[PDB]
Amino acid sequence: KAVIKNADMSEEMQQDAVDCATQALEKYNIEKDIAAYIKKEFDKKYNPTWHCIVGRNFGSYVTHETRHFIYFYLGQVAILLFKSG
Amino acid sequence: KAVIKNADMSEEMQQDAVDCATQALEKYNIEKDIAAYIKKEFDKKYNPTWHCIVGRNFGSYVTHETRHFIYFYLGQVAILLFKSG
Amino acid sequence: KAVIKNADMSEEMQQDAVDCATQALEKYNIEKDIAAYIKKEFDKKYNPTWHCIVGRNFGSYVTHETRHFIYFYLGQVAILLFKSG
Amino acid sequence: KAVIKNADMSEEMQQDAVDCATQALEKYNIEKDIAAYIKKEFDKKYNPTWHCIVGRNFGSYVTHETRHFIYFYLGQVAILLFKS
Amino acid sequence: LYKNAATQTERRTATRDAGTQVRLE
Amino acid sequence: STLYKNAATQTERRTATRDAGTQVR
Repeated sequence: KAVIKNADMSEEMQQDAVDCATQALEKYNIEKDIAAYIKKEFDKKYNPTWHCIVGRNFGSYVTHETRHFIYFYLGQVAILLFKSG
Repeated sequence: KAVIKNADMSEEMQQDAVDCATQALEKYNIEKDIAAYIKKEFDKKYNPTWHCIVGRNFGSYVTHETRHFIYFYLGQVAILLFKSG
Repeated sequence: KAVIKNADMSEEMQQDAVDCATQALEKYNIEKDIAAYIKKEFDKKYNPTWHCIVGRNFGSYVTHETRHFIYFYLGQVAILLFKSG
Repeated sequence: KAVIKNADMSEEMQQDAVDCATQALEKYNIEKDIAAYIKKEFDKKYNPTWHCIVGRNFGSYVTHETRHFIYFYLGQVAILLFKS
Repeated sequence: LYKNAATQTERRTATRDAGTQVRLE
Repeated sequence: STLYKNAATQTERRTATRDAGTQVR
């Protein structure tokens, strides 16, 4: 149920991001908390520092480390996850 | 016509973000392009690296260097601007 | 994922330098410790004396013996390795 | 605003590093250019060959002639200067 | 006569985590 | 006998980083 729109990251990391996001959606209802769950876990499993935006209407312009960017649709919400710093 | 929702940045830098945002809204209409204008201008005046999210429906969880975060409403859009990396 | 930004070094020594860095990258985490491993390995295999700088934000002006200079990125970290007498 | 992290060099040689480094920052803003400005002068005041690293986040392992090593902080920027 | 030397940066940039929620739609 | 050159390096944050923009459609 996940549509990956753009990515510069490993497929193993890609699937992990989607899996981690699904878990966040199961437990939380507020986009801010969903984003927090993903960012925190991605700071643990993979090195800091990560940033996450979850929503239905937003535009973003970010700078990310190479091999550490993903933008995908999960459920009705778009999820942006990347590492900078 | 800006309402500062949350900020950790200089009262002088706060005004620049709002001033830069006013110009970004004047020149661009798509949220992605507004964000690009802001991040670039803040990359020049202040050193990299900046990130900007522009939208009306989104949740975010980010990590920022202290004294380099601002979240405010400008017009019909909420703007998130912060520096990490 | 190694990008040679500047080099005055044999391709085999260049390939040796990146290989030595990758292993140093595997085992150690402090830039001083990464650098120490590199300088030692290059002091034995090729004659002393070498110097190694590891970091993400630094500028250098050095004097090196010809054919004994390399400045390259592995991931997000810059490695400066050169021989001066 | 000079704090020396570790040093193996004479006290005047300790002091001279600070004066040239402080002045170079007044003239330059890019770390590479700061290093070039200082390193050239330290080739003159004491004879070659010297090397200079200017930055805020870096680790180094170098080999230096004895009595010729200094690593110190100036403001937010670290300066490593030694002779080889 | 040569001695070895090691240097590391101790500069520390302060970091803060921040979450925001926008529901204008 | 032995030939020595001067050399200079500077770190650019870009080399390892890429800019990305996204728009919900």
